Amino acid sequence: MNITDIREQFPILHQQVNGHDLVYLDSAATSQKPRAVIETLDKYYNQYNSNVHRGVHTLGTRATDGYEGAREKVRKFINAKSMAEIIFTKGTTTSLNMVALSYARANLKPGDEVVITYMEHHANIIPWQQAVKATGATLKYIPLQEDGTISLEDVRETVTSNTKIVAVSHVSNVLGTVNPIKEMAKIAHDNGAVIVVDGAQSTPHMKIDVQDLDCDFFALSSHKMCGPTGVGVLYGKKALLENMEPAEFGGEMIDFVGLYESTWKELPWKFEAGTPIIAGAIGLGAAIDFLEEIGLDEISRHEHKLAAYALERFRQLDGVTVYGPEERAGLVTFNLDDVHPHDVATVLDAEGIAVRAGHHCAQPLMKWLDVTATAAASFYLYNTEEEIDKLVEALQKTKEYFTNVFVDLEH
Amino acid sequence: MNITDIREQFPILHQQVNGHDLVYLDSAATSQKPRAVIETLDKYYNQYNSNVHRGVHTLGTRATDGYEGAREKVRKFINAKSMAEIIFTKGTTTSLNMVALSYARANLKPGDEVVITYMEHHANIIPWQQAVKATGATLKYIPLQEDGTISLEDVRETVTSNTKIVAVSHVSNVLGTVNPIKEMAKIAHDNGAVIVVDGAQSTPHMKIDVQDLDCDFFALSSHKMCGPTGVGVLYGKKALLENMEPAEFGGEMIDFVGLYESTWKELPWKFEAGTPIIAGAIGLGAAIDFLEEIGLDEISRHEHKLAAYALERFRQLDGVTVYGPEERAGLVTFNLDDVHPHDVATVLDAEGIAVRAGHHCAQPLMKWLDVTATAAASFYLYNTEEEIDKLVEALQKTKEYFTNVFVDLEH
Ligand SMILES: Cc1ncc(COP(=O)(O)O)c(CN)c1O
Ligand SMILES: Cc1ncc(COP(=O)(O)O)c(CN)c1O
Repeated sequence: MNITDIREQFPILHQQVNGHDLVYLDSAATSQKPRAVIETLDKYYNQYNSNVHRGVHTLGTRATDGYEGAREKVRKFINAKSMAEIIFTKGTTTSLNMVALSYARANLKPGDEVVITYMEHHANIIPWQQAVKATGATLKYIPLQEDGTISLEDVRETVTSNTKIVAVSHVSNVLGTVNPIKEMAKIAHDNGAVIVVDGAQSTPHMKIDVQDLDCDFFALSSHKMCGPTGVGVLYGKKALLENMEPAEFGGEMIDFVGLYESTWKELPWKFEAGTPIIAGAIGLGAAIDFLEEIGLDEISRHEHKLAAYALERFRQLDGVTVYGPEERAGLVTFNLDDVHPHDVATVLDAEGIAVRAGHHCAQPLMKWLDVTATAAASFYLYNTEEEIDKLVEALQKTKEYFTNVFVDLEH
Repeated sequence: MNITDIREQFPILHQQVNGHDLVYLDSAATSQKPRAVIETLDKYYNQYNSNVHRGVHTLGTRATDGYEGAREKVRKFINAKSMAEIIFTKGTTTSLNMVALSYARANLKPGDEVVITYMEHHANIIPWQQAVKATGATLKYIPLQEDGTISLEDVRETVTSNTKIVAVSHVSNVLGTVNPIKEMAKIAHDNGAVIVVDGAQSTPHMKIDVQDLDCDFFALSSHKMCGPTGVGVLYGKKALLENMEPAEFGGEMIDFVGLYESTWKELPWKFEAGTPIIAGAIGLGAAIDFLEEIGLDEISRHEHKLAAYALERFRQLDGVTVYGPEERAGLVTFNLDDVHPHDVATVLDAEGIAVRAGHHCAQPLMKWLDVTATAAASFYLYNTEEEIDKLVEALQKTKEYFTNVFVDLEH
């Protein structure tokens, strides 16, 4: 894995902001895209754009082959058994919402439990809150340990014979914890529940094998893994998707349409109303080819290196608190003691450094950590040790700068 | 309006298919895109891609300004009063579904009527069928005249004091009729109903002024008007959108999130769950700038010219039936007597000519016309009279070719 060679593939990194080299450490909000992806989109709009699934004219055929080819790339990428299990959506949020609407809201009665965890992104909270409100079921939260991980015992405790759904993140965007999805699936299934995995933060960073994880549903977002904006995937087990009603209706997903009643296509088209996201899906194909050429295990190893290096260098700074465990994905959430995270991020941007400050779409988790906001930095396959050095230096400098102003005003 | 200069802006047109110059007459399925659009997307991914709405770092700010700037371009383009009325979606289908879910399904009781027409695209049929099934309301269809237009008398007849929604297309993708939206809005409002306009086929082709039309909701698709794939808009009157619940839930659309309950953002963000379609929205901005530079009235005039020319030349061919009225948008649906439309389209493709054959996502309308399928050709700002000549010549040749084979087999 050569990082110089990889960085040469990302045009956006070769620029300055505020007079300094850009240092992009915001990949957990959105990743950057290599030439291969961008040029895939260009080629699509310049040469073979058309509507798909009609195949009566040449361009339409090319477009169709690109689009369904991309479906097959997604299938191999997460190791699903069939393309019928791979549905293209607007992104992880929409995917999770489809499950909550079409699965939860048709199969929850009073009595039923939906169990989430406290570390969940909002996409994996609000749909369930709304499903339980609409059906008079009840929502339960699996508690967290002191280091922000989840114990399987707490899981065994929370899920009972009344649990219909367990909804959890593979990887937390805030704590960087990697949840024990495979064991949690076995637990859920023992109690007769399905598991829905939010795989937004795992898919870009590590091999996903839905047959190994044994999850029922699994959601991911293109923009987090070098892909075009605007597109995501829902994987679901063919037997469950066969029994779910579509979330949206219109052309493309129907077979026969009468005045009053209509029948649906086979999977996957049953779940794709309207002209699909053609170019974004083909670009996502391109992103997958790119990551598979580097190797997901290689990417994973790289991320291990950067995260370990960052935890060490953060521990060398006084007055910084890091949240989450030792074993983690490639991100660090943190606060400078006595400086608000928004201020940290703005000062960091004056040095060319892009990080996130705020609630990270995890307000319940913010409350659990006992804070209003945090700062967060995330590494990806284009990041280096040098970049973490610049971050720690700028945090040192920020500490000095705020203290100096405080002391100055004190006199 | 110089057509040579405009065609120089569309790379995709400069190619051959099957040894012949491409002649793209399938814009009603999807339009092609000029350099300005494609280069907008390239610039986005090459220079300023980031997540939006955080504004703590430079790129994030640029991205935000691009995205919200695009919202303002949409607002000026359809003459809405406020950006709060402009919601970005996946496309027209999703837009119509949002209205059917969040408006219809919360405000229909038994007793209530939803009136559609027979000429509707499926996106504007199936959501309503499903809303009425879920709420025990009833669905009514406004009948068509002999030439496939709608009379205001039939409208006055169909809508009654029990009608809650009237759902209709501005322009039909099959008949090319332009419906009298403004008068139909007045009728609907007299009976205390809202009107939902499907503006997928009108928006690319003519000035839209939602204040003049006085519609309540209006839906359109980027890919039909030179824009990126994957993106659309829902316009709705601010007072109606203020009282609608969101269709999907997650990050970005919340204000405070508790364990059990959550509050929503202000419009428009209330209706945009998840990372939005950043690049596609900015590209759609670019498409709007492009069409406004040519002038929508100019585009409209061009389309009038091509459609009149096509109806004349079709009337010069024996054994072709054209459907729809004399006064029409820039498309012709047709059949060769005695040749199946799929065969017509495949033979046309061997000559480099792209047209559509099938049900056109309007099966009820196909039944009304008394046919299984039709062929359809659509003109746009890159099309010329020469292209219609090549189409009519190829249809003549196709007539001769099928007749010859018939006679040959007869001997
Ligand atoms: C862990 C996680 N889950 C879900 C989401 C929601 O993803 P999207 O905005 O692409 O729908 C995000 C967004 N970054 C995330 O990080
Ligand atoms: C008139 C009309 N209405 C609605 C739609 C549905 O649009 P989309 O596939 O972009 O959702 C189309 C698709 N071409 C259409 O032509």
